[PDB]
Amino acid sequence: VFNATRFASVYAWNRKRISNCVADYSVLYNSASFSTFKCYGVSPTKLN
Amino acid sequence: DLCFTNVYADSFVIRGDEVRQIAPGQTGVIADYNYKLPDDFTGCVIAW
Repeated sequence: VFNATRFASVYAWNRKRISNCVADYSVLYNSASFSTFKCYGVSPTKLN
Repeated sequence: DLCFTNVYADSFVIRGDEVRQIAPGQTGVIADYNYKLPDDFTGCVIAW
C-alpha cells in the first residue's frame, strides 16, 4: 500500500480495510521518506 | 522592557525541512534523538 505500483485519483480513492495482522508503526513513523505525518486523535508515540 | 538572569543561545544547522520539528511538543527524529525541548519552554526560535 505504500510501495504500491500505482495510486488512484482523489474522486476514486482506494480504500483498503486492513485486518488480522501484526502492526508496528515505528518504522512507518521513523521513515524519513514520509514528509507529512500528523495524527489527530492519538499522539504517535502511543501508537506502538 | 524585560530583564533576565542568564541567556542561553543554542545554535546549530539542520535540514530546511526540519524547521517544524524544533517546536516543543513536536515529535520527529531530529526532535526525538538529538535535540529535545521541554513543553514549558520560554524563549524564541530563529531559523534561516
